[PDB]
Amino acid sequence: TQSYTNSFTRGVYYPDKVFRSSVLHSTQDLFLPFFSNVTWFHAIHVSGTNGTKRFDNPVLPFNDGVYFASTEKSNIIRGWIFGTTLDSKTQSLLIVNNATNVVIKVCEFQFCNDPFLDVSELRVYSSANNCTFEYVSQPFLMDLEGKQGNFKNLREFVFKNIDGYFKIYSKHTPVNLGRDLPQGFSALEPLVDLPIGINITRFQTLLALHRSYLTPGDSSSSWTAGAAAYYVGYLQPRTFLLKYNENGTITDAVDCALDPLS
Amino acid sequence: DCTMYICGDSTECSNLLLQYGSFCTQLKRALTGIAVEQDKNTQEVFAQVKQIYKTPPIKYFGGFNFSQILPDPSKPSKRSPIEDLLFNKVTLADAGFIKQLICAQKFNGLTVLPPLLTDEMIAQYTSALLAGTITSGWTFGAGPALQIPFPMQMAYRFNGIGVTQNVLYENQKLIANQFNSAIGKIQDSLSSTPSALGKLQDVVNHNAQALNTLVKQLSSKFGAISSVLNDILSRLDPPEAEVQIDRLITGRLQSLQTYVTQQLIRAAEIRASANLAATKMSECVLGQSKRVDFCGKGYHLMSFPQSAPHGVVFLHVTYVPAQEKNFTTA
Amino acid sequence: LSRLDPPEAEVQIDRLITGRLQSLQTYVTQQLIRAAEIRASANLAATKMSECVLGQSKRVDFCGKGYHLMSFPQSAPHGVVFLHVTYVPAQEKNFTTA
Amino acid sequence: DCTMYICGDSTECSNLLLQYGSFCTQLKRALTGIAVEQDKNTQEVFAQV
Amino acid sequence: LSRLDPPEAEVQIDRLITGRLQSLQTYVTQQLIRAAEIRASANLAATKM
Amino acid sequence: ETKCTLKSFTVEKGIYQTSNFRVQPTESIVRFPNITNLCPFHEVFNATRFASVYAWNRTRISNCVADYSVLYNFAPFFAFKCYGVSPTKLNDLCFTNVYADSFVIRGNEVSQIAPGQTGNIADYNYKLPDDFTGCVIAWNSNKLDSKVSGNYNYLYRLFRKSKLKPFERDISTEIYQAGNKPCNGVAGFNCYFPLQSYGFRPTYGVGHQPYRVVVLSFELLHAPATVCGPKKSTNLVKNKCVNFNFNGLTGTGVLTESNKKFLPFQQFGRDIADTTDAVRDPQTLEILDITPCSFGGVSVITPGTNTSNQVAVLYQDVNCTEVPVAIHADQLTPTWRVYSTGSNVFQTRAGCLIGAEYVNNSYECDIPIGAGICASYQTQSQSIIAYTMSLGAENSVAYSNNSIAIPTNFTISVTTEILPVSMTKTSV
Amino acid sequence: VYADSFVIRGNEVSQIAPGQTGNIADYNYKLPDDFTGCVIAWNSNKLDS
Amino acid sequence: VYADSFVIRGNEVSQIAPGQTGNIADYNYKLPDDFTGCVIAWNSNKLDS
Ligand SMILES: *[C@@H]1O[C@H](CO)[C@@H](O[C@@H]2O[C@H](CO)[C@@H](O)[C@H](O)[C@H]2NC(C)=O)[C@H](O)[C@H]1NC(C)=O
Ligand SMILES: *[C@@H]1O[C@H](CO)[C@@H](O[C@@H]2O[C@H](CO)[C@@H](O)[C@H](O)[C@H]2NC(C)=O)[C@H](O)[C@H]1NC(C)=O
Ligand SMILES: *[C@@H]1O[C@H](CO)[C@@H](O[C@@H]2O[C@H](CO)[C@@H](O)[C@H](O)[C@H]2NC(C)=O)[C@H](O)[C@H]1NC(C)=O
Ligand SMILES: *[C@@H]1O[C@H](CO)[C@@H](O[C@@H]2O[C@H](CO)[C@@H](O)[C@H](O)[C@H]2NC(C)=O)[C@H](O)[C@H]1NC(C)=O
Ligand SMILES: *[C@@H]1O[C@H](CO)[C@@H](O[C@@H]2O[C@H](CO)[C@@H](O)[C@H](O)[C@H]2NC(C)=O)[C@H](O)[C@H]1NC(C)=O
Ligand SMILES: *[C@@H]1O[C@H](CO)[C@@H](O)[C@H](O)[C@H]1NC(C)=O
Ligand SMILES: *[C@@H]1O[C@H](CO)[C@@H](O)[C@H](O)[C@H]1NC(C)=O
Ligand SMILES: *[C@@H]1O[C@H](CO)[C@@H](O)[C@H](O)[C@H]1NC(C)=O
Ligand SMILES: *[C@@H]1O[C@H](CO)[C@@H](O)[C@H](O)[C@H]1NC(C)=O
Ligand SMILES: *[C@@H]1O[C@H](CO)[C@@H](O)[C@H](O)[C@H]1NC(C)=O
Ligand SMILES: *[C@@H]1O[C@H](CO)[C@@H](O)[C@H](O)[C@H]1NC(C)=O
Ligand SMILES: *[C@@H]1O[C@H](CO)[C@@H](O)[C@H](O)[C@H]1NC(C)=O
Repeated sequence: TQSYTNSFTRGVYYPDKVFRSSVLHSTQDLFLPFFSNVTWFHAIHVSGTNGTKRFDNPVLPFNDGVYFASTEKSNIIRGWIFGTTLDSKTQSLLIVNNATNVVIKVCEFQFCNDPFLDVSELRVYSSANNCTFEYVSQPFLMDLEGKQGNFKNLREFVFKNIDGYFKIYSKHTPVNLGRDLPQGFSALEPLVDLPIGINITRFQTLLALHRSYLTPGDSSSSWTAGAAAYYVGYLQPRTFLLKYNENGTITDAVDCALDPLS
Repeated sequence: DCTMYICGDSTECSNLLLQYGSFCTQLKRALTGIAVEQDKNTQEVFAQVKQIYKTPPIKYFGGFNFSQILPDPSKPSKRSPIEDLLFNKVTLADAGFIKQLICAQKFNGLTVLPPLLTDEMIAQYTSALLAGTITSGWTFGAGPALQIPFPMQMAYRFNGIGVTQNVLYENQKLIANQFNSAIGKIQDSLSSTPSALGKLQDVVNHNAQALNTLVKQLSSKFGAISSVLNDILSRLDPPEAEVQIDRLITGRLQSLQTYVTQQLIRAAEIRASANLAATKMSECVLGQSKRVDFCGKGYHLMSFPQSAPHGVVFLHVTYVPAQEKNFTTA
Repeated sequence: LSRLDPPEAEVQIDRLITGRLQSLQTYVTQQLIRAAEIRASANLAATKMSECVLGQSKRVDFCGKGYHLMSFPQSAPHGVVFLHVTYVPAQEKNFTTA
Repeated sequence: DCTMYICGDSTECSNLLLQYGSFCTQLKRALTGIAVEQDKNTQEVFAQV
Repeated sequence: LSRLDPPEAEVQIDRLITGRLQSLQTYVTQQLIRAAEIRASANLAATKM
Repeated sequence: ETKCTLKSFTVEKGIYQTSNFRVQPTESIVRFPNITNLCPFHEVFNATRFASVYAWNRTRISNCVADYSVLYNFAPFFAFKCYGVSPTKLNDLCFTNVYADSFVIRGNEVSQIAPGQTGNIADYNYKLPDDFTGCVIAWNSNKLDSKVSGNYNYLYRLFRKSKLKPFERDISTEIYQAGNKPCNGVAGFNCYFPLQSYGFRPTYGVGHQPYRVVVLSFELLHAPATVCGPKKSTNLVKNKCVNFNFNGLTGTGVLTESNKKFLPFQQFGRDIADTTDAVRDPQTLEILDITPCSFGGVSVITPGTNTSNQVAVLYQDVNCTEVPVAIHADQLTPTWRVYSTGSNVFQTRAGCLIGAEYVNNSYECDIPIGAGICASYQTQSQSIIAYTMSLGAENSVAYSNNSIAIPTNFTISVTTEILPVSMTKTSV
Repeated sequence: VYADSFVIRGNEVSQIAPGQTGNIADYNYKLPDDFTGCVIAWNSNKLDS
Repeated sequence: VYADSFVIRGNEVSQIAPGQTGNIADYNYKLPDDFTGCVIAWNSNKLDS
């Protein structure tokens, strides 16, 4: 299913690698505007075995990056797909994680859906034809358990491809108690940066379809309500004025293009 | 200092700036003139007296209570309760007290020279002329101080504005009570008002903002690859660095020119205000002023100045005709 | 212009000319402020003439120190010098008043 | 306004000028001070009552 | 920007922009002095009133 | 120094500012990362299958000490022009990451690849951004990439729907519409193959011979630096003024173990001056605080030159218990330092004074200093004495409720008020 | 648009420029300082030998 | 007037200049930054082969 929500104030990272304290520095970049539209998405898959077929996967546009937020039990969401034109006519991205590993490729992948027959590989591409770049190492996401589901982890990702150097800004905020995107402010820091060289305007995600649960089905659309537990938001070039805490973190930042007061 | 503010400890950039001519000796002369001008402003405003007077050990002025304006020995700065209140009201930024984070940041040659008259002798000047004006009236503004009783001086001040002595000598208790109430409530007004020392606060804040903008101007590429001379001189080559550094320098020099040009105008304004304050002292403090609406509103009686951060505050004592009645005249 | 050639002489002349023009701008800007100061002093001197010279001034410590009697101005190079004649109460004696 | 007077609706020129630092916020502050100063002059001269 | 290419267009723009910015600086500097004079005259007029 | 800073052999009474004093660095410390594995540059430069321009090969460089001086024998180097980073002292820089892109182009377009260049290749096959830092190597490869029949191994695009952003690839085999006429893989008339033959012949003259080009892209933006030059790392010193060269960032100042909390991805720090305040030691991952030398202004307090030749130096806003006394040859810029800094020391809120002693007496003060202190020339037998300014003659009145003072005689006094009314009119 | 074509020696191929002085640039073909347009130069040793 | 004559490689023909750093420009022949005069360079492959 699909539903809408209000991003409130969220999606602010450190543009630069310079340490600041009690500084009101401002900077302009692909920032998620405050109080914007963030769209839920859900992959209903409880009757997949009883025929039916999922039939629930769109091609999310990527224009000027994508903001990502989700709450998975352990590893429900593993990776993403970027690129354009889908077919081997043009390249694509295959960011995907496993255990303590990440493998990403810029190879001309032709596919149709996003499964991997795991909870393995394949099912998400059929062309290792003219691959250009490969990457490995530590995964973006480190799971931490509070011994219960009340402390739902929130995994805030911001993706950018300005002249390569893929942005994987990530942070863990397990203080959530059930409310969707709770009121408050958090900073956001990168992990890895590497150019890929590709015109990206398509975006998709990977779900652990071989064993899925809690996927209600309905006809919710056009600003309706529906449980999806998976967030996507688009960035636009925005000037941001950031307050750096005396310790060095970010306490609060104000947009420069939303309200006259801002 | 142009050398440090323009080319931080870089020999080649100092050599590049030396060719610009006497373009910063003039800059130093301008700011030295501004500094000596500020010292002259303060000394001209406050040092209107040749001798420092002391208040009598007893404090009787015919019911008049000068406790809020006369200095108290209990406080360690020897300032009046209202004078100290003015100091507390003005959040001073810097005064040059061997600081060795905004002020400490300025390892860019932007130093604040402390004023010649410290705020322990400006208060002495204020107390001296207060003793003069409350024990000798205007007589100490002309020659030697002529010791006269305060009720007599007040009756003379009333005679100055066409009220005659009999009014004061028949209402002295009422006048003393009214004066004490006004002196009591002026401190409360200054304390509880949102911002009354707006002029002094703006005077401090304008200089603070000018210095902050000068500091922030140190990163403008001005058409250069970077705003750091050390990285430019580690990255480029002397000939290419020559123009690149020179371009960054001419930009920074123009930025400093803007600061000194604004400071010249601000100092001219502050000198105009200091001349106004000096005339105000000489007229209102050292005698009665027949100029209307000059020393406060209403008919003027006298004034008491109070030491204030980067300024002076007068306490104009004025006669207001209050409630009136209609009559028939011919 | 004897050493270089027009193509690069132009930009060299442009750099020299903008530097010299900014130098002249600085002089003119300082002269404007100095002339504003001199006009303030000239207005003060004109008021001083009108008040002290053309009559007695009751303003205290305006026309000299002490009670003012009259003044005589004297021409000076790029200025004026006043000779304020003032009454000073000089030596005094204590008394008893009621 | 420095942006319009200096780089008429040109994005690249606005980006070039942005690097010049706080070199026109100060310019705006000076003229805003002049404007409020003119208002204060008029009100101080006339509103004596 | 229609004729030249970014490399030399930028330096050309930089030269034009610094010239125009200094021209605006001159106007603001003169306005500051003129406003100081007008404030002196306004103070004189207020005292006169 | 005063007679020099103001061009006059005669100096009258007054306090003059001359220059500043800076503690000179003792030694230079370099902390380039402890790498030795030379990254492969020969494999990039001297290859036999240089990719075509339309599909430029991009090679990543990782932790390595790259000496940009052993590559001069790897290529003919027809042109080695470089951008903001200059190849002269390029071995003294530390890069976050270095990228080399290698391809082949024609002679007339060898200068076409550059920031903001518009044409066929620079717009449709390889576009460099305007802010691109790094530089391009170009040399003729006519002797190797020549075919008598035809060198049909290189390609380049000609037709695209729109422009191209910088630093990406448009490697694709589709059919250009070239109008409303629709085509489906036919590649017939009105629909031309975007890649067309790029054959090379040895008989071609200059401007048409193949030009194998490798362009190196740098990102020296202040960030964790890896690829670095062959600069020997020295021992680290604290609490002493040195010329640090941390990862290509030079400067001067004292370095203290800092209490900063640089996040793992943070390398350099920034105060509100846009200058580096804290740095991370790359060979130790320890955070260092950068504070400049114990500088300060110098003011010379002197009487008239025809009264004495003895002056009193007052340092601006600096306690005379640390650096003002600390002095050595080639340690402080003011070499006039023959002043003892141990005789006649007057600690003042305006910075300490050297050369004058405190006098308990207070007189009218001639040469202003600040904080209620002025120095003047006094006969002991002549020396400069700094004292507290005398506010005025102490006086007391005899206020009495019944007493009054009244003058019995007067004194007529005439004063002078010197008021300028005009300045020298001039015209330029 | 005006195209002028001729042949010159190698050492003087850069001599044809605004404000250049020498033999050809002063006696045979002089370009004005304010000249807008540009010069195309290529070797023709294979044909003109 | 002083003339200095030597021979160098092609990739380093532009290396001799005020403030250039490398092998020859730093170890064999360095020209000062304030150097006035100019350098003449031509290929001598036909003779020095
Ligand atoms: C995560 O998945 C990747 C494939 O998506 C796998 O990568 C293998 O890593 C091991 C590590 O030594 C190699 O020996 C294999 O050859 C890799 N396989 C492939 C297909 O490349 C592996 O399952 C995980 N990655 C790891 C463990 O690094
Ligand atoms: C993508 O991979 C395919 C795999 O076959 C390549 O297809 C052939 O590659 C050979 C290379 O020697 C060419 O001679 C053929 O013309 C290709 N056949 C086609 C394109 O139908 C293909 O070349 C690869 N593409 C790229 C850009 O490398
Ligand atoms: C490229 O690398 C090869 C090594 O694969 C080297 O080839 C040498 O070239 C020189 C010059 O002709 C010969 O004298 C050597 O005998 C060659 N060695 C080998 C092992 O082939 C050299 O570094 C480079 N060659 C070219 C032609 O650029
Ligand atoms: C593009 O160009 C290089 C150099 O021609 C190609 O060569 C290989 O690059 C990889 C690195 O990815 C090396 O490990 C190999 O040793 C190189 N040679 C061979 C024969 O594989 C490579 O295809 C591209 N390099 C990239 C993408 O980095
Ligand atoms: C990425 O590739 C897609 C391919 O569809 C481009 O989309 C086309 O762009 C051209 C040029 O603007 C136009 O014909 C249309 O906007 C798109 N065509 C179709 C058929 O949809 C897209 O522009 C490319 N991205 C970038 C940044 O160039
Ligand atoms: C979000 O989108 C829905 C429909 O797409 C619209 O009704 C709603 O007003 C939007 N809200 C915001 C804050 O943009
Ligand atoms: C900030 O720093 C102080 C002292 O270093 C510490 O007590 C406090 O916990 C810090 N706050 C954080 C880390 O949020
Ligand atoms: C300067 O010396 C005084 C007197 O010892 C001391 O109190 C003050 O702290 C010193 N300054 C600094 C910055 O420590
Ligand atoms: C080398 O540097 C690394 C950090 O990158 C660390 O192991 C240590 O500081 C150094 N080790 C040795 C053996 O020099
Ligand atoms: C300097 O002073 C000496 C003695 O005090 C005197 O003879 C001489 O004329 C003076 N010179 C000047 C230029 O004042
Ligand atoms: C100054 O006063 C105090 C004690 O009265 C002390 O510093 C010193 O003894 C005095 N010095 C002189 C020269 O009297
Ligand atoms: C004035 O009267 C008060 C109150 O009696 C007394 O304390 C004071 O000493 C008197 N002053 C003189 C000197 O007459």
